[PDB]
Amino acid sequence: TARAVITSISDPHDYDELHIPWGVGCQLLKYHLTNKLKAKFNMTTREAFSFVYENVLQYNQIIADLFKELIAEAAPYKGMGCTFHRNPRGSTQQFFITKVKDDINDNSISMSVLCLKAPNADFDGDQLNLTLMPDVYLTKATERIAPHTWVLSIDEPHEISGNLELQGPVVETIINWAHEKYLPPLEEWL
Amino acid sequence: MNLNRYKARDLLNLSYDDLWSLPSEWHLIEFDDGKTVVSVDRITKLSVLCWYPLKHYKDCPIPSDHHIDFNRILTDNPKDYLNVEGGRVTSKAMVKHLNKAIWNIYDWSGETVDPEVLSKLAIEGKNWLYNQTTVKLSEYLATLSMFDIAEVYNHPKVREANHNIEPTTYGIEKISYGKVKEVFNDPTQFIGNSIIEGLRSGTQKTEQLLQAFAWRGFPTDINSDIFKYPVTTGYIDGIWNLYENMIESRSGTKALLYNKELLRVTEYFNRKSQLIAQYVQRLHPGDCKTTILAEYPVTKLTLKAFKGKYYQKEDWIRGNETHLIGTKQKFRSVFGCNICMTCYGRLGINIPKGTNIGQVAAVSMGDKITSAV
Amino acid sequence: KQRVTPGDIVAYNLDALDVVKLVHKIDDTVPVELIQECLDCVAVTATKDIYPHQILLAQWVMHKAFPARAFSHINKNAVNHLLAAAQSLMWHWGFQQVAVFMQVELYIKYKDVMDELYPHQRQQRAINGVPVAPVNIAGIAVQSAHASIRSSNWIYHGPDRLFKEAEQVTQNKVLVVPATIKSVITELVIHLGKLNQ
Amino acid sequence: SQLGRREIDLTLLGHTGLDPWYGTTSSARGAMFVTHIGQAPEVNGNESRYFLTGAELEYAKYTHDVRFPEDCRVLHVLRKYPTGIGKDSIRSNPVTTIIYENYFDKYKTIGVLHVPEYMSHHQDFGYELVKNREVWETIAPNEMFSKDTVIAQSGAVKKDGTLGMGVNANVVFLSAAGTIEDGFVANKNFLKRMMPTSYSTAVANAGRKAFFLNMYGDDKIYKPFPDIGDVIRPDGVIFAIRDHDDDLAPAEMTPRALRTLDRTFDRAVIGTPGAKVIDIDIWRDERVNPSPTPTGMDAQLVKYHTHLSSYYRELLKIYRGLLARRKDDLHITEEFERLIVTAQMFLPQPDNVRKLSRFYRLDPLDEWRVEVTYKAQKMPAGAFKMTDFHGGKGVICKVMEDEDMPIDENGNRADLIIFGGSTMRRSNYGRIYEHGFGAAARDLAQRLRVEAGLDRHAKPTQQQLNSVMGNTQWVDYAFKELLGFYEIIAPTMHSKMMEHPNPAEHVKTVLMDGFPYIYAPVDDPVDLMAAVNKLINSDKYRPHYGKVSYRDQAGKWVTTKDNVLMGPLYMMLLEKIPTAEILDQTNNPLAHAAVIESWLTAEKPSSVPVAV
Amino acid sequence: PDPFLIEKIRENTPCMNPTLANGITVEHTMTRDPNTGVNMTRRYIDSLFDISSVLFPDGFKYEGNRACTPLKHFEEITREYNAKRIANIAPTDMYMIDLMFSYKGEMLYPRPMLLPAFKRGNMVTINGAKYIGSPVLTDVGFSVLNDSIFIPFRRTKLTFGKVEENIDSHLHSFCNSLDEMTIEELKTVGVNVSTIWELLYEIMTSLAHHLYATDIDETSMYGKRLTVLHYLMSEFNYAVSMFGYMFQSRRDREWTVQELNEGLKRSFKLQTAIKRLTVDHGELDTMSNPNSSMLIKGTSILVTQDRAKTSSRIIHASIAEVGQYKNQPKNNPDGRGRLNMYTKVGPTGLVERREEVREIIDNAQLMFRAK
Ligand SMILES: [Zn+2]
Repeated sequence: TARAVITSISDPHDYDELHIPWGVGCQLLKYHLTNKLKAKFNMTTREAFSFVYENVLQYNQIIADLFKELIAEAAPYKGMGCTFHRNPRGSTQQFFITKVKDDINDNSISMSVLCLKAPNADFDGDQLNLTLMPDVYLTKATERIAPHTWVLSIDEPHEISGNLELQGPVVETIINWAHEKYLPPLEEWL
Repeated sequence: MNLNRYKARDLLNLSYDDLWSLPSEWHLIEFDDGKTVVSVDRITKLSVLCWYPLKHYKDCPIPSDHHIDFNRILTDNPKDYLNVEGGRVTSKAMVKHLNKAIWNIYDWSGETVDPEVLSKLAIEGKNWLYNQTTVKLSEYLATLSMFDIAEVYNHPKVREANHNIEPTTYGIEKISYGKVKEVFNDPTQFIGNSIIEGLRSGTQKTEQLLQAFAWRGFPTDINSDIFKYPVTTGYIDGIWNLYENMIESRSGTKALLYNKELLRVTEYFNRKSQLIAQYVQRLHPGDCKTTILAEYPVTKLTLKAFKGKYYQKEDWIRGNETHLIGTKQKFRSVFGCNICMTCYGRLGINIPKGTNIGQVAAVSMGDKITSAV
Repeated sequence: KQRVTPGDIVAYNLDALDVVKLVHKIDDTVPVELIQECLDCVAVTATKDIYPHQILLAQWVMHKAFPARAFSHINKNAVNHLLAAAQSLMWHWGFQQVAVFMQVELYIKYKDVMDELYPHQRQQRAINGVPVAPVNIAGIAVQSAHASIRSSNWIYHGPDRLFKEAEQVTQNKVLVVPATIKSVITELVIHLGKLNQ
Repeated sequence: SQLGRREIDLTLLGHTGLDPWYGTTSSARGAMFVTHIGQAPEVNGNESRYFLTGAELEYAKYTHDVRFPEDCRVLHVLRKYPTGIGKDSIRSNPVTTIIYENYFDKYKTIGVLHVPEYMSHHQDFGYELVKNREVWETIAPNEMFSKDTVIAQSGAVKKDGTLGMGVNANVVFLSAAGTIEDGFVANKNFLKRMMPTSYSTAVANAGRKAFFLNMYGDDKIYKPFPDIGDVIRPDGVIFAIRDHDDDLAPAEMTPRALRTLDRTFDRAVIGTPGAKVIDIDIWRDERVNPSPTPTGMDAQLVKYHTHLSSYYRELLKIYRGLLARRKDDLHITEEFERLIVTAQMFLPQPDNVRKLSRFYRLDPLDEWRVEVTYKAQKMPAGAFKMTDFHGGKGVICKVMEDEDMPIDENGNRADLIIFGGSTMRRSNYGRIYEHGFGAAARDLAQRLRVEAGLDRHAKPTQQQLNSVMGNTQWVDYAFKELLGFYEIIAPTMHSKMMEHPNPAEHVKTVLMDGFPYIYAPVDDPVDLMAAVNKLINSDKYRPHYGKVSYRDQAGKWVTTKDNVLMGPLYMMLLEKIPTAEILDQTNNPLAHAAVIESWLTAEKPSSVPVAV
Repeated sequence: PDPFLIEKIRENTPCMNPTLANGITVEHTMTRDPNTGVNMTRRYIDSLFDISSVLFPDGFKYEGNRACTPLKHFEEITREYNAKRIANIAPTDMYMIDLMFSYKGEMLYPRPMLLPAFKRGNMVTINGAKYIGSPVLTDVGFSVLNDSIFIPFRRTKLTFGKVEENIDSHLHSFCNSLDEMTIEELKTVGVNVSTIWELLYEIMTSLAHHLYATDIDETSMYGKRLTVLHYLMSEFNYAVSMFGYMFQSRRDREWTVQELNEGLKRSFKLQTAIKRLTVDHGELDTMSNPNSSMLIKGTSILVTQDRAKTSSRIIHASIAEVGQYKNQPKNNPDGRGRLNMYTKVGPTGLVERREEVREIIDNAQLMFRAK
């Protein structure tokens, strides 16, 4: 139901979080914004459809607050359940939309930085499909394809698969910290 | 003597703002087994963050194997722990300690723990380790500049391996490569260099550093043809002859283009097996109690394929048995059932519930032949 | 034909049942009891075939709050509620001779102001070297409406107060057409043009 | 091991000669560098490279522009859409075509020269044509011009002969979390300097089937598309379209309903909101004697169509005037013939013959064809690719403010953060030499600014340099310092400007901008790492190697532990090249309509229990 | 920058060849002679028609070619066929010329024809879309492949009681109808042929050693013709070949004015060199340049002789002179891709050797080949 390139969430986040851009979330949640425009405001469906399509390429505070409201209505979940496919178990996972980007020029579905290994992290020329789940029945049913279902290795009996291992700079910043001549040697410490 | 004494679980019940605000000193850590690990604060702060699944179960013993520096054991003689190297922090090393924690929980309670909870605890522990290590370590950033090249380049043993080199495959690839290979593994020479400490931590490969800090040797063509004269210089001090730069131009792009074009042709090999392996179906745990056991000859190269099986000895889940390497052995397989978990082996406990075992076996066979080419 | 996105016409299946809000979007000075008197006759006319004069009179009115081209892409319970919503406005505005013709099953001084309210006119073909004046685009619509009202006889199934607001006497409750029906339709279109000018 | 000698000149490397240090970069990245150029659009901030070769003086000579083909004399200077003070007076005319006659020829051939405002060979990417002012003011209907005289150059070609293929950015090498899987941490003040320009074109057809809608206008005027110089609406709808219906004329053909766009049942054309309109070309089939367009709607179409028809009549009158003089001695250029075929295709025919059935690639025109060309600048925010003039490209993943960027102890603010650990993996070591030599040269220029009475990180005025250059004993010292710096890393420069007349202008040029420009040819007899060791082990010409303060992912001003060096890199922007229920919700319209109804009748649109 | 520094960089920079940097398709096509104003494509049409003049009957004679007016161009593009004048509003570069035939005097109907009308920088534009014309290599004389000898001709190119007259008529079309005088310009590479049977003599005597112990290098880009016009006008060459074959292989009988006019109408239509310019021509690709420069991907593209039909990729030191090594795309990665505009090219596109870099190139070629 959506298709865009991917970037990374290089921040404190959770391993199942999607940040959809403004233009994708305005055309995917059109019938979700129309219900809130017909319930909170006294708009008709024609004025609500004219209000959604006008602010597709333009930021306004009302659509952003209704996006935050529509994220906050999911009480037992972090957000709305989705399945983020990839055409080439770890190729289709389940995430939760927790943020809509306020920047209009940013047109990319930013994915988890620790889930970039079970699929191949191609930032250059890989568009990935997104499918919105209508109800919580399918959100419960697609829990079998999750970012915790590829952790255990399928090759060796008691091992964790190599898609959990950290990336280059985040390893090197721990190597610069832990492996450093900071303390005196043990026989001179005494 | 002045070594503080902590515990294995008393650091795990400590909050993050109190764990990170620990003193910087050589201390002792008491584990639930009969051992005691000597270590420093910056390594035990990283080891506690790998024990996140152990934080939920508060009656599980924590052995000495879970620490990063588990070789230093406080013994009776003071020379067994005075000058001992520790475990190297690797991108693979933080994963195996979370594996040790989740299988310590899976072995503490006897085979009654859903592994989905352990895998969710493993990905949550990796997430909490990431969210702690990026925020708390903001001043320890590895940099690279012009000064870092001029410390590996200016070593007198690396400059000796560039002069008086015999231009053959032996005099380069066994003498000049080895003369810097034996000093790249020396843990005394390069202290604090971003290239060498990243090479020791598995983030840099020595095969790309040999062609940079030493001579490049004998590149090929569209077909594998040695050009009878090697490249004289490396990539740090560049290559500016017509001959050697044209041979490196034939080695650079045309090899990688056909290492790209030969990976969509193997996509046909696995789909038919992936479709035909779906006839076998769901795997339910238990034991079929069948007296049908097939004999299989053991070889040294198939010992790692018997890593999880069910041995039958005098009426055993490992893959490190050096013995029993030429003896034909009777153990149970999937060819007898009245598919159970004991017959399939202990590889099946890493598979989720709603996953076809033949389909995941076809994916496991398919990815291994494409990871080589 | 003109393939609308599916799911949009479900929202127009839903919004047409919001009768009082669609009434009050156009004119907020409307008694709710008149809308309730118009809405208690939906069920009887629901099992009756809908004729295009009702659809055209419900498409001219409530274009300010409902798209007129959506009438061909919605079900019968939407167009019945839209007829009951338009009959309230045509009762309230003072056109009672044309408001009778909405809930129905089967048995010039205005030209210079209609050229001002509707300035865009249809270009005409000249006949033997004389420029023909352009034909007003709103007169063809009221002519198509007037040719559809007087096409057959009608039976009234609606509110009893509207049947005496318009001066009609029952002899079989077969609906008769007055002589000033084109003038009151033209006055209705002039009132709609002044409202949306 | 023949370290100091090089035996490859500029004629053996085709496009590899555009950058120095080609032998330090691997060939898999050396081919990616040449693949990346030719994919880079022209950005608004253009400058020559800080490290120059011979190639950038030769690539600036062969560019797409407007050029006189031969020695000619101007005959007629036509101009589309005449500008002035009137009522139908379109401002800022796009196209001005002159007509020349080839002087110094036996058969004096007649040609034409189109001078537009822009040129665009790529889709959604282009560039403008900066006119040469000292030649464009000379254009008269009796003037002599030489061969290869260039009006309307591009913006990358400077007046001195260089080419602007990118912009220099202060690059810091850190292992921050944003630089994961070829990621960039870009400065907000630097992304303003990399802003490409996009020229697009929208096409309208309103005839027998449909008419235009009343956008962009009040209740007194009818203006379906913006004029030349007018911006697009904040929602980028240009010429919305509503079908023909006469029964819905009190409903839809109303000044309220014509000014209101309904996003369903209509056909709008969407573009960029903030975008100026450059050119409008309208084609009219005026051979229908009833017009299906109603009265009062063609007030803006006829305004452009009459001004286009007068130009296409003046051109045909000029050709037919030239035909009557030199009968059977006319020889015209091949562009000039097709321009008159286009002029005869535009103008209407007499009624003695059939009318033209005009097409556009098997698409028939119906009485009106509006062709609006607009121009929009694009600010990079996310998923924009960049390249450092080597093989290492990456995607921007995080934008920070200017005060939340890395800064040295000298005051140099960083523009990008690049992970240095991919240099050993991808084997592109020319980046290291460019970074180090640029840092040394920039710190030399800033230090020489500090020894004089000036201020670093600021362009000095013309009255400060007239007092700095007045002391003769300091200009000689700064020239000897610059020559001693050129002796280290570029001995060709040290040989080619020891023979320097008027040395004060060189120091005045160095103290003007923040960098002394460096000629680094492809065959320079210098040792790279010996120059590195000469720069490190020296009291002068040593770059500032200290700690760097920045703002982390949380709110904190932290200072790094490592000594980090900041240096420039020539950057460029690149173009962007169970299950049965989920299948039944798409392959069955009743299930999709039930999902839409469950989304629209619910109390909460998210967290629906079950949808059928 | 300092102006004296830019002056010294200008004095220390070798200049590119302007004949190839500005475009060679705009050189070999649309170049006007200073005596008669005639494009080089029109002279190519004349040289194509004087070769096939040995198959014409007595009296029939091709009488030059004239340039058309834009009025006749407009009236011939928009011609009423079925009471509907199909105009095609599209930005395209075309121009019209006449063919001007004759038969014992008696000047017949002219035949209009469209021509591609290239621009500066190989910037032709066809039917609204911009395109780019690129040269091919065109091995001079004989083109040796790995299997056999192949000599290219303009009519047909081959890789090496009632039936007797059909056998003799193919040798009658083989003997004198393939003694072309543009090919004796081509066949001067160690070959002495003025007779059709001498060609088959020196194929099996002089070119006999080219199949087992050949002297070619087969991976070299030296000694090439660099044509842009032989492959661009291939359908017109096929049309003139079918015109000569209609004059020869069908009959040699009496010809009237109606049969010659019908044959000229059937052979030379309006768009003979136009129909397959964007379909099967591998030398014409789509222009997708987002930059102002034309040297990167606009005028510096070469097509090879097998890519034009829309191992041999071994190293050679000729790639450092004629091609661009370290400029390695995904289709021509061996260095036979881009053009390297510093190469010396003489008249008629003949790639010739450069003297000041021959020593290093010959040393590297001797160093490439040793076992
Ligand atoms: Zn079993």
